Amino acid sequence: PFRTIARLNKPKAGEEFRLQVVAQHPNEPGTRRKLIPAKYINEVYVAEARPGPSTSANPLYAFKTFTIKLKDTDGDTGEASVK
Amino acid sequence: EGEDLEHLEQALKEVFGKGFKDLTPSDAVKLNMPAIAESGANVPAEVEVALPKEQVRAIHLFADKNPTPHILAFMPMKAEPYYATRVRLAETTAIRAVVETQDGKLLLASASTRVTVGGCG
Amino acid sequence: DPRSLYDLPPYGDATLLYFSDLHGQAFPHYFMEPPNLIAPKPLMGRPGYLTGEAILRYYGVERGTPLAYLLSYVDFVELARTFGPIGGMGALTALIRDQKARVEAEGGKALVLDGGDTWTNSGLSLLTRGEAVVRWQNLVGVDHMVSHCEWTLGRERVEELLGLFRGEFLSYNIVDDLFGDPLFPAYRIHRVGPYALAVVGASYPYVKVSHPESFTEGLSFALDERRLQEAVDKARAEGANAVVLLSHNGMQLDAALAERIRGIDLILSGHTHDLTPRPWRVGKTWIVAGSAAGKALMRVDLKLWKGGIANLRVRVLPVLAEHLPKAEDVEAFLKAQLAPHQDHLFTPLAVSETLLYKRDTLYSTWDQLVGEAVKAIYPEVEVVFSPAVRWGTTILPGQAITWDHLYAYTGFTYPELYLFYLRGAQIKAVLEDIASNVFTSDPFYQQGGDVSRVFGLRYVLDPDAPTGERVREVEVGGRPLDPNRRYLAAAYGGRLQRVGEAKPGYEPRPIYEVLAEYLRSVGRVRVRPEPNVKVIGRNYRLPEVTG
Ligand SMILES: [Mn+2]
Ligand SMILES: [Mn+2]
Repeated sequence: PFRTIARLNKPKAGEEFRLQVVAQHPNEPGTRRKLIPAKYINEVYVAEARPGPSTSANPLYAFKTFTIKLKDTDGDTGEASVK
Repeated sequence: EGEDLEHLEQALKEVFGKGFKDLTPSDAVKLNMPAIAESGANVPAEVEVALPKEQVRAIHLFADKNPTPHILAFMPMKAEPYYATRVRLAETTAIRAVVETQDGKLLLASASTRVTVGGCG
Repeated sequence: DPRSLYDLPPYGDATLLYFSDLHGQAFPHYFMEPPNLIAPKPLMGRPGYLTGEAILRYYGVERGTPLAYLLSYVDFVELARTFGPIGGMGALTALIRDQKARVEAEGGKALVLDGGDTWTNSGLSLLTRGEAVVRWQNLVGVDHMVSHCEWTLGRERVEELLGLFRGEFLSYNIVDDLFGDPLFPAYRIHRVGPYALAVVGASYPYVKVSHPESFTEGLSFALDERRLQEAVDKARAEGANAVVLLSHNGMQLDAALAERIRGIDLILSGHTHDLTPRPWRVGKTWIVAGSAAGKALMRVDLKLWKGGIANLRVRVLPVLAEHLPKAEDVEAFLKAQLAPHQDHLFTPLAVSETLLYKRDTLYSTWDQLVGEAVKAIYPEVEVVFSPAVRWGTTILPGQAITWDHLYAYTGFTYPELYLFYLRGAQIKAVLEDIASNVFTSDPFYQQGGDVSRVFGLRYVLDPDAPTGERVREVEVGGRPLDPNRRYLAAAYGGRLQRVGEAKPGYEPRPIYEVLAEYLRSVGRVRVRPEPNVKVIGRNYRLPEVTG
């Protein structure tokens, strides 16, 4: 039902790090056409993110043990763990 | 340039309350976006500003020409203010960037992303 | 003059034998520079927009010289018979080998660098799927190359051709779609005596919007200023003294990057098909243009120091087959590669009575012939949209048009001609969309070639006017443009068919098949220069079509 991939961007002490989050989900706004039903992803455990309908298919998420959760219109939670 | 004051003010009132005239212009907030989008759906969007983590309240992005102006809402409680991301675009749209702070003032950052057709030359 | 342009004295430590936008032109032909390069008021007078007598005065080139024939359109017909044909794979290899022999005899390092747009848009290219062009590069000895129209063959074909390519392909912007990892190295450091020279590869960023998305599916070409600065900084940290950028982003976009990115000392610009006898200084970087169809080889002799390039010598060497030695190995290779296609590519179809040029910003004589060819076979068509591509050739008065010339003019991997209905409001919006993309004050917002030439309508253009006001007084077939009326349009090598309603009963067939059907039936063509565009505040120049 869900596919999640996570990777770090070796982190040096003091310097700021980058978190790369990518998930396999076909994001549709609903407006594109027969008409295609709207299905889009709408969080870090420190920072909460809520995207709208205009989101590309298989999107990238940038942030500055890690556990991430992503919720969509239907209800498919995307979880990925990285040291 | 893809400026549309009619559709932008409709989203600013239902989400925040204040319109386009109430927004204060800023130079500190930098919005990194390409001039011409390579794909109709796949469009990169980067936003970052140099200020403490505690001062950051909410980061929002809006599209003028698009039917649905709401792009994304990011609230960093402990994380540094940063969000490259792939978001859909309908046509030649100018993406607006607004940052919320504890002071009350709303910061501005405007950058246009052109959606055009051409040939291999 | 004794045409002693090739015989040059020793200079610097390094030498870069640079050439760009060959477009698979294997045989010596003719290529006239655009008569007009209309630019907005803040960009007027700078290299990349200079035309005619203005480009000759800027670099101090005398009228009637071999360099004047290559740089300007002035007296082109008169000088084309005098200096003979330009380009050709045989004449280009002979010049590269001769100049590499001089530099090595002096005691310096010589590097052969290609500036992209080589593998596609020709007769030799289409018949071998770009293979014969890659194999020619191995014969001459190309060290590095970039890409743009090379990707039109397909992702599988490019990866297959790169394995055969002996040289090293460099690109910083070509990254993966889902993550963003570079598939090709960003740079390469070469040892030039006591100094180290780094060559940074830069490919065209608007590749996905230029040609169909299916060819570059799963790739990102987008211009990354953060990744470009990182590649330059990493190169200098490894031990490189000077940084040279082999780019295909476009001379105007490269000039904007020269003031924004630190470390770059030299930019070898392509895509724009410009020519520079003297290097263009933008901030702390020198910019050298790569020409088109392999008509010129830019010899950039560099004197290096601890913190970059100390001084440089830029010499535009004219690739003239009539005055250069014979490279028999390349000639034997081309004869063997096109032995069964000799009776197809070189048999005359029609004899042209006037000059047929492709390069211009708004109107060219060749594109009027294409418009006349479509309207003769299909009389139902009201407007013929032709792509304003910088690549092509030039037909002299009396010279016969062959199949190889048709592949040199319309050598797209997608050459299908589409017949579709467009509303009057759409035609105006499309012309305004290209005008806002071509005549932009900021070089970042520039994409593709020039303004698309549409045969059938007449319009008044103002480049300094704002977006949605540039295109005015539009009239289709001697009658004003009605925004509600449905006009039948014909376009090839674009994306205009997606917004238009396709004609029922018609099947999309290649444009060169349509052109050859017209040329064989008429026998002779008399296309006179009649511009369907009126420029506000600019003087539209016209070349001599007789001689
Ligand atoms: Mn080119
Ligand atoms: Mn190009």
